[PDB]
Amino acid sequence: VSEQSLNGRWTLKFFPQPAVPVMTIEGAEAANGIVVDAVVPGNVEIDMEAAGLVEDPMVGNNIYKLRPYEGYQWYYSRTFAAPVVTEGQRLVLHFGGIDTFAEVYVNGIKVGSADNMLIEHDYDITSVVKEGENRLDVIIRSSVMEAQNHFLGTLSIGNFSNEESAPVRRAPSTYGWDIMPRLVSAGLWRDVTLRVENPVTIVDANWVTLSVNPKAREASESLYLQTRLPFEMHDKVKAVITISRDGRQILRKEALMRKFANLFTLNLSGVDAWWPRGYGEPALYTAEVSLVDVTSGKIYDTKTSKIGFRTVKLELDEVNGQFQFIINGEPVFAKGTNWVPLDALHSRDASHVEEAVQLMVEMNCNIVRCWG
Amino acid sequence: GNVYEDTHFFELCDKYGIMVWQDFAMGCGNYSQRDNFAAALEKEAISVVVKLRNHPSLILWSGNNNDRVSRQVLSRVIYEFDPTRPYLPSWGPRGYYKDPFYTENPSQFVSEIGYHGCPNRETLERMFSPDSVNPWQNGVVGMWNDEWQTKANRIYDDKFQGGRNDLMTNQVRIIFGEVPADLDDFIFASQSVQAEAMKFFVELWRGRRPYRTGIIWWNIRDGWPLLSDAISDYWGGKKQAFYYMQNVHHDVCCLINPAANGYMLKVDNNTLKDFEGVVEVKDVASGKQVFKGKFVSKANQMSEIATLPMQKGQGMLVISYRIEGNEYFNHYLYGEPPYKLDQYRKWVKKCGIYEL
Repeated sequence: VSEQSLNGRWTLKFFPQPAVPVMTIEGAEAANGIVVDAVVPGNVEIDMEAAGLVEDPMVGNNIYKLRPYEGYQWYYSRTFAAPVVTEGQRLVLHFGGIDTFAEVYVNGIKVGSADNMLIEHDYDITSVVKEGENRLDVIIRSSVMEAQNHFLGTLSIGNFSNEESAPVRRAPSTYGWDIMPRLVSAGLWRDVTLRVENPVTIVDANWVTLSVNPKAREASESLYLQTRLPFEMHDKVKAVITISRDGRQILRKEALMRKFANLFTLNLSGVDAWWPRGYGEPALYTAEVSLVDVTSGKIYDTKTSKIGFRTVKLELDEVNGQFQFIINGEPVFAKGTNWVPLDALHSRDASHVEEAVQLMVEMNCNIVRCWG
Repeated sequence: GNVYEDTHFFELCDKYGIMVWQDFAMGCGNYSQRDNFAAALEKEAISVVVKLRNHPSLILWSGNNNDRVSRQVLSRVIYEFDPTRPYLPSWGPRGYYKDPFYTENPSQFVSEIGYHGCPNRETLERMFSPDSVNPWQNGVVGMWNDEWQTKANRIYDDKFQGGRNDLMTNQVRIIFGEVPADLDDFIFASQSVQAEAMKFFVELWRGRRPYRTGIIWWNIRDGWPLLSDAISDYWGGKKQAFYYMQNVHHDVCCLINPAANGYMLKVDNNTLKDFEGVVEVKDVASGKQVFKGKFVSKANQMSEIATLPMQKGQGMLVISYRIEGNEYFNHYLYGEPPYKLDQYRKWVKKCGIYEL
């Protein structure tokens, strides 16, 4: 119903991490360090380069000058306005990417402890939020020093990957590889928003294609719908499923919500199969699910995403890379590129996606292996 | 069943070149299959492996036990913290040592095999009370007094007759026919059956190479003043099996193994070198010579020397072989049980190898 973006100007205070890692706001505010203006989404090296503290790591041997910052802490801080919350609604603080080990505080109350830079982090701050200036503080610590909180095995020492990359859940290339430099970095490298969810809301809408007949233009699509639904709203909410493409409507099915989870099967007709590049057309259909009150017609939540009617099977021969991809029942030849980091400063990956995908379009790639 | 020995044990096994087969601290029986026990065992396994993975002596980890502990918790500790040494997830009637249970056991590598032998007199006089040094309760042989039953070993003071101690009188009655009443004659009788049995097994494994790959006998030393199947007691007392087995544990050892129509004089080499020498086999009682020839022992293999003819009745042969001007000795007891304790004691004294 509402999603206020917390992206923009933040306050970044960085200092050398002492023997005891700083965990609370009091220690970060009392520590001696340097304070500059930060941009979220963004890496801490971008915020320091915008202040003239570090030189361009992209030129010469200047990449080695960012070495001492690997043992630094990073203190993001800002204030935000609190949206109105009615009875039953929840206020979720959504981090898209925390790099990496950080302690999140809302009005001085710890709301979460992030330890992964590859997944999202959601925190219900419905109770701790007050009226007026709501402080938001994220105190990140060094990812290199965190590797010493573990005891590694023999088979985890001496490999191509860095031994600092073994115990933590980060991108291995951020530590050094053959086609990417060592830029570990830190910071909210993705979007930070404030989502408001109604008591009746869709938790997950999983689409799965069961059968595809690309010739007769038919397909069977299943929907595993999981929703949060107060019991007073049972038998009073309906699920609206709409399958459309290019504006025209193909299927519309309604069903009364008697359970929080249901499986809706759809025997669609007049639809096209999603084929890889070359073997057909990438036929996409906009699929939408909405939870509507059966009396007042009010929409509680809506999930919209484009799906594709396709089936995938890997026929492996082993002894007797000895496998072949089968899409929609046909053996396809895979020819494409391996996708590597779009930027050592991963917060700028979003600005390169549009340009880099077109490189595979001009290359006529029908497959791309996102490198681990 | 024992704790984990500290570093020195392994430092000495490194200095003197003794390979170590460490068994995780678990004994006869199945264990729990649940989380809280596997967590306590994983913590122990990681601790002991990291502590004892830099000693060249240790060569194998083994769990004594679809067991989650034997075929998972410990295999996982070895897979991550020591991929260099192998991990292994894995007696009988205790009758005559020439019974088909031992002579026809197809195991290439036996890890536990022993025979009972009463300790020395000086150990008995220090263990039991003065009124309990003699084993026979109320003077009748076979019946053990309560102090002898206690140190067999019985965990709980359930007072009873027989059991583990009966193996001593049973095995002596098999080889020598009748259990002696005198204590000094009983000590010599039990230790001789233990020595002739343990020596027979090592000779049976070293002599049947390349099929037989090893033999780990039980055991070398006792941990309590006790009456065991070990070859030496807590206090220093080398039972007679300790000396019989010294001569069948040499790097190059000549030994006679039984055969159907006769015997077989063999030699075993536990080195990577070749050795030449002469071997002379005589009869202790009569004094005649059975064989005398030069043998060639190639490296790391048993070599058959000669086929000795069948000997009449009972007696003892003497094996004397010289290698690089050094004379080494062994023997072979031919015939079938029972024997006479006085005749066997005289055969030993003539052979002159082992004191009495």
